[PDB]
This record gives sequence, structure tokens and C-alpha cells, in this order.
Amino acid sequence: GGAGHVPEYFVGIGTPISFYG
Amino acid sequence: KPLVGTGMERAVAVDSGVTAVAKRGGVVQYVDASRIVIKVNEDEMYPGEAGIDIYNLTKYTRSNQNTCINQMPCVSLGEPVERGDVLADGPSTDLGELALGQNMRVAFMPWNGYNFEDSILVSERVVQEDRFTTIHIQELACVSRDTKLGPEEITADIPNVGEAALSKLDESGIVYIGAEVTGGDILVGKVTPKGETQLTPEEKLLRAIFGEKASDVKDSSLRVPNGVSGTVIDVQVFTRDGVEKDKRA
Amino acid sequence: DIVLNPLGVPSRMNIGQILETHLGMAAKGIGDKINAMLKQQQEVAKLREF
Amino acid sequence: DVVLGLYYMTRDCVNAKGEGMVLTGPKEAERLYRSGLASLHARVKVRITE
Amino acid sequence: VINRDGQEEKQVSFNSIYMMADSGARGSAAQIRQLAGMRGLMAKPDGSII
Amino acid sequence: EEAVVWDILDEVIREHPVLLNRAPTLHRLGIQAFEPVLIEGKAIQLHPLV
Amino acid sequence: LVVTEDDCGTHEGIMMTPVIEGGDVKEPLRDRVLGRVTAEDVLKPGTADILVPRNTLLHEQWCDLLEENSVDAVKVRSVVSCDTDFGVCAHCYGRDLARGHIINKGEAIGVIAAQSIGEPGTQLTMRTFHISSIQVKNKGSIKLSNVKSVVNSSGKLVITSRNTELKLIDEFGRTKESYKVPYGAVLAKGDGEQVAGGETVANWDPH
Amino acid sequence: VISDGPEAPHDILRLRGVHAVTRYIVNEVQDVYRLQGVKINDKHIEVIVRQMLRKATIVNAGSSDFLEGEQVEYSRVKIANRELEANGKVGATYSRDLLGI
Amino acid sequence: TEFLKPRLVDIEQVSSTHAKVTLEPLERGFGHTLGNALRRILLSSMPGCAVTEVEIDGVEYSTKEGVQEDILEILLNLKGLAVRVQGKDEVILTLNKSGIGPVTAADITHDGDVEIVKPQHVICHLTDENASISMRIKVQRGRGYVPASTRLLVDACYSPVERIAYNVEAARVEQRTDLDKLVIEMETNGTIDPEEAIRRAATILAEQLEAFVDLEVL
Amino acid sequence: VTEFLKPRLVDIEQVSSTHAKVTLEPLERGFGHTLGNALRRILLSSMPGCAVTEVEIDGVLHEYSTKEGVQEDILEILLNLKGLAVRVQGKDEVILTLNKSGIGPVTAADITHDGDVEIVKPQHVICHLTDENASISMRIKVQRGRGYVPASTRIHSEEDERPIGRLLVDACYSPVERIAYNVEAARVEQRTDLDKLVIEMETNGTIDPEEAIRRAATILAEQLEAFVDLE
Amino acid sequence: ARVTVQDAVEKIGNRFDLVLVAARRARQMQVGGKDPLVPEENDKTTVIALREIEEGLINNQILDVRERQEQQEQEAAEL
Amino acid sequence: LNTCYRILGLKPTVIFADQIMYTGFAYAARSGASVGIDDMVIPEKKHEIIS
Amino acid sequence: EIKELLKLGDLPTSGQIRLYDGRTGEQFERPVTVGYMYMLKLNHLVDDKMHARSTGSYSLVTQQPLGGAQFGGQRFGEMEVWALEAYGAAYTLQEMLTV
Ligand SMILES: [Zn+2]
Repeated sequence: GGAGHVPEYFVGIGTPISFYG
Repeated sequence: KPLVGTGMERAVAVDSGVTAVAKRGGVVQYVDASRIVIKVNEDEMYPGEAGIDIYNLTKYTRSNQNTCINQMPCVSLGEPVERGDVLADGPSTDLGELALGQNMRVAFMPWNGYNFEDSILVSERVVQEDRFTTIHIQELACVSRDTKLGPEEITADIPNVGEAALSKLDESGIVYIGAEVTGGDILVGKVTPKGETQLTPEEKLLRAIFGEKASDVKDSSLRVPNGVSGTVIDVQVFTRDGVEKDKRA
Repeated sequence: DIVLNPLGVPSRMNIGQILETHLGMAAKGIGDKINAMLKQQQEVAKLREF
Repeated sequence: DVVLGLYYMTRDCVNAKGEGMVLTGPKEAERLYRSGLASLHARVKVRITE
Repeated sequence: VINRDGQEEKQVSFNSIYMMADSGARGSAAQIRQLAGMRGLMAKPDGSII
Repeated sequence: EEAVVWDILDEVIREHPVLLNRAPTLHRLGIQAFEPVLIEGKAIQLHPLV
Repeated sequence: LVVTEDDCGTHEGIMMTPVIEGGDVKEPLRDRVLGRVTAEDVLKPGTADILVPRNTLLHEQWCDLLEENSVDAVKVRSVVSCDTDFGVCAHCYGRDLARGHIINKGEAIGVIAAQSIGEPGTQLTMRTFHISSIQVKNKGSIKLSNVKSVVNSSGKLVITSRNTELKLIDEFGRTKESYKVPYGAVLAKGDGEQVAGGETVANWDPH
Repeated sequence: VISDGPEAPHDILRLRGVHAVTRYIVNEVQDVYRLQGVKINDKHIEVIVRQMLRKATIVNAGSSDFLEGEQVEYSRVKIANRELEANGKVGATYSRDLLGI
Repeated sequence: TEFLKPRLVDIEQVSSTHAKVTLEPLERGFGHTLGNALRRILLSSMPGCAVTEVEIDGVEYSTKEGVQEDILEILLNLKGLAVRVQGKDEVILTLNKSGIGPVTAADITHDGDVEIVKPQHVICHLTDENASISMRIKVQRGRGYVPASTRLLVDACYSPVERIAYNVEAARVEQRTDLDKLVIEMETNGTIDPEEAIRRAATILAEQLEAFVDLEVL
Repeated sequence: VTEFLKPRLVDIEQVSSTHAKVTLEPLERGFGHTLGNALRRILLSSMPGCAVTEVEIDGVLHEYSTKEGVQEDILEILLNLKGLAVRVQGKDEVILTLNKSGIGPVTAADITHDGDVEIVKPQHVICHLTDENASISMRIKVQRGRGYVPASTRIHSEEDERPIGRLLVDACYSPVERIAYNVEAARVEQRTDLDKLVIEMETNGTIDPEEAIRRAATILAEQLEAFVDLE
Repeated sequence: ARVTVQDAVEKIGNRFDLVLVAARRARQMQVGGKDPLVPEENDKTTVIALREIEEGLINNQILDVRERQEQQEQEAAEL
Repeated sequence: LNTCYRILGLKPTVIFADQIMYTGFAYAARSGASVGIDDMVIPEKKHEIIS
Repeated sequence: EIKELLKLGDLPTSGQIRLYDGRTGEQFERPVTVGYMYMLKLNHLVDDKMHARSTGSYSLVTQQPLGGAQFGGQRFGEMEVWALEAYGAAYTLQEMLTV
């Protein structure tokens, strides 16, 4: 999601990418 | 205990050697903080050498992470016990359940920024109840070796120190058991043979005016490290072959 | 006893701590009812039924 | 935490205590809020000096 | 859904996690989506989506 | 640790800044100067905005 | 690299325009020119008069003033074009700092540059997660640049060059929309006319 | 474009020029960073690029003592052959070189 | 069994209307309770007189020919008028003034036991004519704050305080752990100065508390 | 109408030897909270306490051993001793002597009674005894104080505490355990807003409630001494 | 203490040479050769020097003129 | 804070940020914000879309 | 099941009750989430990580402060040198790596 400390593996393609806490 | 659990804590507590599981079921003859004596039932007992099952509980001793390991009896005097049953609780185990920490009350609310990122804000009731207090066992060592200038001594005879500061050392130079100590307190008196200080003129004038013998021996006595304090629970000594004892030895 | 930060919950995405909090609250409520039964000692019957 | 605090402070609900009243300024707003008479968020007109 | 000198109207929600998300204090749209709804789709070690 | 030396430490600390740094130093703001404030305990208190 | 001397006298610089990758603008010209020293004289499109000189630090006032005139091709001084030997002149660098004034004579700028690039390095990712025609967004005028055109049987202007570029010139004269049109595209319009917002200006087959 | 595919920055400089290659590098790294939403001014990459092109290979020695294929840093040959250009003697030609960091 | 035993230290900077005061050294936890108690008492319990309602010649929704200012705007201006009344419980004055200039708080009638601390207080200005403006005003005094919204009504701001806050921060004595330095900040409307206002509010507290304690000395 | 009216203490209902509810009827607008929260503060913080401080045991050098003849470790025995409630009358510190033998639980009534000795829970478990011949003699030192005094901060003077047989324990000087206050509307004959203050406390029964609620307001008004006098 | 040095950066441009001139002044002060030009509110030589800079009464040129005068005073000490 | 620094300078902007942090923590405490199991919405349409 | 168990105790379905500030005594708006969480104290103790040193021992091969308990500053690496270089602080770095 947000507040980048671990990445978000799960998303629709094209989103920048989280970078989630 | 875990107020919220899973059911696996029992297996982890039991199958780990930290607990004390009864070899054979029966009745507890004797319950002490030091040992537990269980009278075996005749069904589980072999025909010869009747006897009883004596479990010597491991008391306060040093662990690998400098923590403490201590077993406590969880049974009462004259109680029916089963085979494969917990007879004593090791550290962080409650009645055969694994208790890694403590269950306590928690409120999810920002409180004056004192819990900013993940920081925790704890009440004084917890530190007063002493429920999160920990016991550490530190093992300090003092080594009398064979320097080229001679052998090192453990005697309580020490230079450059007040007799009131050494009041806690015994006649041989080792602190008494149970004596509470703080940082800097001499645990074991020890001096290293030294010589040829080769001192300079001003010190020579000072020593000539005040007639003070400059001891030839350097201080290396084992003292408590900076910033830690506790009580002495056990002293032991290892001595070479037949080469003469300390008195405390 | 403790004041946690709710903000630490959504970013880190561990909702199991909230369920643990609620269920521990519930279990402690049960234990408080039981202790109330202990002090106002009724009998084996009411405690057993509860 | 401070961002949250300021977000909860500055905000408007459709209705609360004393919606649509008038005040001489911010000091009156503090007196109103701290005494519990007026809510933190409420659509109001106040005289302010910028 | 709230009532002010009238039957019904609706506004931006006062729900806690929604405030924490919108204010920018802690979280974003994705995390809130995953606390509530079905959670996307992952891939095998090859990278082939499930 | 006589009681008189604490006031001497007050004197020597007043206008004497100290430098604070974190392990992953990336930009120059990874090191910052602050004014010491004597605190009971063994933990450093860092201003949250930094 | 340090600020060895304030100036060197080089007139070389770089042109600055709002960046467009073939879609809409992804970063305004104000973000790219603010805090930098001009590299040339400043004129309106028709040389009305000199608005800004060649050495005024473009701070907020001058950024807004250029925003009023709206000319969007700005020659600005850069670090690479600096005439200074074994160092950088304070004018070609710019003004950026934690403080708002111009860079001081002596600050070590290369180390700060490296650290500024390094801090976002943590936010990046070592391995990635998994991965028909032009539709104008705003209202403006078609401007075909670097394009050969020919009228086909239907009359629609078709493109016979690969390097074709398409600009949207509004009523002020700025360029907010830039696109790259492939060879063999269909243009119901050409260079010179006016289109509506959202109106399809051109189509081609992507394959 | 005589063909397609990504391009090598050294040749980009060798054909288009200096400003073209620095613009390419700053724009590409700005795209890569902007995708993750990190604001970075172009100045830092400008100075990195200036230090990248610092070396250049002589082409003609002229009245200088340089070698025909020697690679010397731009500023040094710059000041030397610029003093020789202020002098009457013919200067030396060079070609900018792109060296990785 | 010893206790603190703090004494006060000497600060104020806005001459008469706004003053901040610092008290130390307090015991741990005493700063917050003292500040909160004195704050609630100074806010919701203070003898003071202000506008509750006012007679009008013109008419809360209307207009008056010859004044650009609006009705509830005038009411707002009314509420800020510092009124000090003697033993006379409920007094009523009259606004007798007309002309081409502003009607200040010195344009009101002068009764026997009435006092206004701000003659320059702006009630309402006048636009050009003989235009009719004249009215009477009744004032009540209360032991707290009451808006008229609960009941030409006017919010009644009785307590002379306009703002009050308290900042608790750690203090230190020569051997001490965590001691409370209570910093009070408060402003008034001009009737009674804040220095005596704190005293009389905590005196309301004392009178509220004087019943139980024995042997405060020794 | 005019200043002022001051509430007073009304019926004090005792429910158990542990806790009880006190009540104050004539409160003005919102004064209930203003008084009750401050009373909660001063009650929880500052009250006379009589917690145990020093314990010298029979033949024990430190708290980390185990006496032969008791299934409780010495540390557990000290933790149990810390939770013993008692009240004194004319002394500020008193030393009790504890002796017991024979198999059975050693309750809090096995100590030697003295003048100012008032036990509140003679059934409180100190330890158990697991042998026909096992005797424990100890000197339990009790002092009177306030607040929470931990054992580490106790040793600054230290004044030759040489008898290593003496172990220090943490001080828990507090009679109060849990204080709650509820402000419900108290309708006098014809007052719209008067409010009733119900303070349900929690005590060890050591100090009677009226004494505690007296000394709380005592210290509260004593803090106002900066500008105060009796009227 | 001095929370912001912005004013000292204002009176002396080049916020570095402020540090150098103020270090020279604080060396003149700490090493007991001179005394402050502004009242010392129990501040160390650092903040005292900075307060001298803020009031626009100490910079490089004033200190240098003072040193060049002390040079000729010691030359007059030749007697 | 950006506009505050651009207009009034550094000296006020610092105390502005200090007071901002103070009031933010204070009113975030006063607000009593939290997170519960019911604070999470679950649309009933969810199962219809799944179906 | 959790709400059902909460019904056996006297605790709301939301798991959320009202809380009052211990300082001002007033209620907290916006019901909070209270309960009983099982927590652990990890063995990262502040009287184990806290270290300090003004002048201690020094290494023999190269004159550097690490010796013994940990001593010596948190090694002033190259990154911290760059952090000092970005600032205009030169004497700080000199006294750091020389004196
Ligand atoms: Zn230049």
C-alpha cells in the first residue's frame, strides 16, 4: 500500500508499486 | 500464561527438556524447592529394587544468553501424579503451558505522541507489580597466570585501595556469597608482578618527602563492570595440580 | 496497562493483534465474572453452570 | 499522529453541538470547546483577524 | 448517513481507518482495500500469475 | 558521583551541542546537531519531526 | 567538485521546456527552471521588450512573471556547460540549498549531489513486480512538426515520415500536449486548424 | 533512427553532442525516479554528467605536444590549447569522451 | 512526612488583559491536576456580568436603513463588552446616540452602579443620516457560561476569562527525579485582572474544599 | 445564586472489607468532574502506606537459594511478603518476628502480635512447610512511607548494611488499588443542575475510607498554600 | 540559547565565514585575552560571539582592525 | 509550513512547527482515535460479485 | 464466536468501551479498542545497548580506540564522512579523524 518499508507484491499491473510498511 | 493461545504451547513446554516430566506415576512422597520424591505405583514398577523416583530440580544457574534457568515444583505434598506428567515448571512455563511473556491490558489510542512510530507507553502499575522483571546471571572470571616476572597472586593484599573498599573480600581475596556489589567493587583480589617502574624526578621528590613505598605489584583485581549491580550467588575456584591452595580454595 | 499506537495496525497489516485483543478482553471478562462468583461465594452449582 | 490530530481537529460534520452560531473569535472557540458546550467540528461563522 | 434539521444527508465518513487513510497519516487505498475486500492475485516462482 | 558535579555538567552542557546519527546514513540529514537535555534513564530522546 | 570561483563567464546553457513523453505533461517547466540563473536574454515571442536579463536568478517572483508571459522555451545555465577549470562557478550551478539564497562560495556540491541521488535508492526495488491512437486531453490547435504529409484518396492528410511530432498550441502560445505520430497515420486535420477538447485528432493501427 | 532498440550513450554524444547526451541521461533517470515518486532536481545529475565527460581523446596534435590518440581530461587540454589559441600557434582538436562512473 | 511547598514566580507580558504564570517546584502528577482543576473553575465558574439580551428600536433577521453592519454582527460586538456591575443585580442601559459616526461603548448612557472598562469598544458604526438608532440593554451575571442558544437572544459570556490553558513540563531540583513545572496562561476581558482572577478561582476551590482538612501547619 | 455552595460528605456505604463507595451530594455545574478527577489523582498518588522493606532470614545469604524444607523459593517468599497488608498506629517502623514449624501452610496469623499490629488477612499465604522438622525464623521489617520506592534506589547511603542475611524488598506503599468516580445527576427539591459524586474505591482495608478522603483533600488544599488562608 | 543563526547569516553573507569569524572571536574570548561586547546571559563563548555578530558589531574587518591596532600597541611597547 | 517559511522566515517557522507538533499530539490524544474489528467495512455485494 | 463470547461477559460487541483521560478526567470521544494482548519482552535491553566512552584503551597495530565491554565510537564510516562533507563542517571532520 504505502509508507515504503516493504514492497506490495499484490497489485494490478501498472501501479507504481508499494513500498508498504 | 497466554490468555489467547493455540493448544500447541503444551507440547512445546513438555517435549522441551526445560520442564520435569514424571518417569513413573504415583504419589509424591516429598516436595521441596530442591528436589521432588515420587512414590511409584506398583503397576508401573519392576519386581526388583522397588525404590522411588527422585527428580533433582535444576536450581539457579547460568544459561547461554546470560539469563537464568530455574525449575519450580508445580505439585503439592502428597498429590496423585500420572505417568508422562509435568512435575516441575522450568522458566517461562506455567503448569505445562508455554508462557513466553505475559498477557496484559492494552488500549489502542494515540496518547500525546508518546507512542509515535511503534513506541510503547507503559503504566507504572506494571513496573510496580514486577511482572515484567527479569533476572540475569553474569559469570565473571579472574585468572592468576604465570607471568615471566613471576606468578600472580589472588590474596586480599592489594595496593592503592581503602580497607573499607576491601571490607567485602574474605581473608583470601574473594567476595563473600550473598554480598551485594556495584560497579567497581573488587570481586576477586589479584595483583601482577611488576618491577623497574623507572620513575622520574618529580615523583622521586614526592616519595622522598612523604616516605611512601611504591609497591612493585600492579593491580589487576577482577572488579564489577561499569553500570551493573547485583548479588553474588556462587563462587567456584579451579586450582592447578597440588600447587598450593588459596585458603578460600 | 499499555497504550498502543493504532497507526501501527493498518500500515503493517497485522489485524490478528486486534482479534487477539478482543478475544483476550472477552476471556478476561469471563475470568472477572468467575472471580465475582468466587468472592460472592454461592456454591458449586452456580459456578459449575457458568 | 500529529497529522491525524490536525485532521480530526479541522473538519466539518453535517451537524454537532451549536452548528451555525457565531463567536467573537478563536478564544471564544476554545472556551466553548473545553467546557463541552460546543463540538470540535461544527459549521460556524466567527470573527477572525488575519 | 446523518440528519440535520431534516430527514437525511450524507457526508465524508468519520470512520477511524478511513480518516487514517485519507489524512495521509498511516496507509493508502490498497491497504484499506485488503483489510476489507478480496485480496488480488499473486504469482508462482516462475512469475506466472495464479 | 558526588551531588555537586551534576550542576557542573549543567554548566558544561548548556551551550554545547551534540551530534546524532543513525546507522543507515544516506543524506547529510542522516547526521544532525541538537542541544542536550539531561534525562534520567538510558535511552536517547529524539525529536519526532526529525 | 567544489565552488572554486563564483563565475567563469560561459554563455552556454540548455533549453528548458515542460517535459512530455508523448502523452500529457508529467512535470511543469516551473519545476525544471526554478532556482536557476538565466543563460540568455528574455523576450516575448515577438520581441516586445526584454523582460529578464541574462544573469537574474529565477526565484519565485521571476518564475511567476514568466508564468504571466507564458513563454515556455527558456535557456538556462547548467553545471555541465561551465567554463570553470577544475571546479564549478556559483552562477551555473544555481541557488538550491536548504537555505533559499544562492549557493555560497565554497560549498562542496558533488557530495551533496551523490547523497541526493542515494537517498531515493532505498525506496527503489531490485526486482520488479509483474509489469490505439492519440486522444487529446485539453482543447488546442494542431501543430505538425518534422512531418511529411500527403493528401490520400479520401482527402485525409496521411503521414509519410517516421519522425513526426504533434503539438497542441493553445490561444496563449504554450505547448502542453506533445505526441509522436507513427508513419502511415490518418489525420482528419493538418497544421493550422483548431480542435475541441477530447476530440480525436488522428488514428492509426498500432500493429 | 537507422534501426530500433535501446542506444549506447557514448555514441549518442558522439553524434548528437554534449547537451543531447546529458539531456538523455537526466531525463531517463528522472523518469525512473519519478515513477516511484521521488523529487530530485536536475542539478545533481547535471554535475554527475559533467564529471562523467571529464575525459576526452585528442584528434589532431597541431602545435601541441599531445598524442594523436591520447585521452586527457577536458579541462587540462582546454586551458593549455586555449593559451596556445590566445598565442599565435595552432591549437589541438579533441573529441569528448564518455566514461562510466 | 514532607511535601511541596511550591512558591510562585513573577511573569506577565500583555499589560492587563493577558497574563501567563509559572509555578514550581510541584510534586510529580500535581501539575496536571492543579492546572485542570483551576482551568475548569476559571472557565465554568467566575462571577462576571455580560449581555444576555438587549431591547431594539428597529426590531434576528432584518435590516436597518443606514447601517452596513448586520444584526448578528452587532450581537457579536455586544458580547465582547466588558461590564462590571455593583450590588445591583440586573441593570439595563440605553443606547442614545445618532449621527454620522460610529457608536462606541462611550455612546451608552451612564448609570450609577455600571462600569465599562473600554469606552473605545466598538458596538456598531453609523452610516450617513439622522438615521434612527436607540435601544436598551439588560445584563445578567452567572456563575459560569450559558449560551442563549439553549433557550433577541444573546450568548451570555459571564466569566471574565476569554482563554485559559496550562502546559505541564518537567522541573528539576538539586536531587530530584521528575517534578512538575505548572505554567498557566489566561486572558481576561478587562474587568478583573488575571492575577486576582486565578486567586479568586482557586479561592472558589478552597471554599469548596475548606471543610475537611485539620492541622495544615506543622 | 451568589458564591457559594460547597458539597459535603454524605452516606458512606461499606460493601466489603476491601472496597467501598463514598458520595458527595451538593455539587454545582460541572464541579463534579473537577473535584473527582483531582481526588482520584491525589488518592492514587499520595496516601500513607505500610509496606514491608527488610527481611532477615534464618540461615540464608541471598534471595537466590532454596531453604531445605519449603517448596517455595526464597524469591517467591519475598514476593509473597511484599503483598502482605498491615496497619500501624503510633510507630513509623516496626520489626515483627515470625516462627513456625511442622507440616502445613504458614499463614499470616503465625507472626508475633504487638501493640500497633493490625492484620487484615490472617489467611494470606506466605509459604508452605513440608517436613515434621523444618523451622523458619525471620525478622520482618515494616516501614511507613508513600508512593513506590524500589529496592535499587534504596542503596545510596547504605550505611553499613553488612548483615548480608538482610535482604531488601521493593516498597509498595499504597492503600488504594482502584479508584472510580461517577457523576450522576442529583436532583435537589427544585434545582435543575446539581450532581452526585459516587467514588467507588478499592482498598486493602488498611486505612478507613473517611480518613483517606479527608487526607486527600487535606493535601489538595495544602498545595494551594501559595495564596491561601482560612475563612 | 540561539535557536536560529539566520540573522548572523544575514549580517555576514557566506554563512561559512560567519563560523570562522565567530570561532576567531570565541577564541579571543575563551582564551582570556578579551571580554564580551554584549551582556553574557551565562552563555558560552559560542552563543556570545553569535550575539555579537547579530548586532552587527563584530565581523572579519572589525576584528582585523583590532588586531592591526594591537600590533602597533605592542610596537609601542618597545619603549 | 512551506508558505510560512517562504513568507515569515526561519525564526517563526521553527516555533510554528514546534507548536504544530504539540497541538497535533495533544488533540490526537484527546480525539480517542482507535481501530476495532467492526471499523472494517464488508459490503454484502462482495459475495454477489464473487458468485 | 468472539462476539458471542463477549456476550457471556459484560463487554460490547465492538470490543470498544469508553475511556477517560487520567489527567483531565473528561471522557475520550470516539470509543477506543481495549483488551488483553499477550506480549513478550525481547532481550534487547537498554542497559545492554547503551555504551559511552571519552578516553579509553587503544589498539596496538594501529592507534584506534576499540578495546575492552564495547568501547570506541560507532565507527565513523565513509558515509558519515560524506554526511560531514555535505555540510560546511571541515574542522569537525578533522578533529573527528585526527585528534
Ligand atoms: Zn559557469
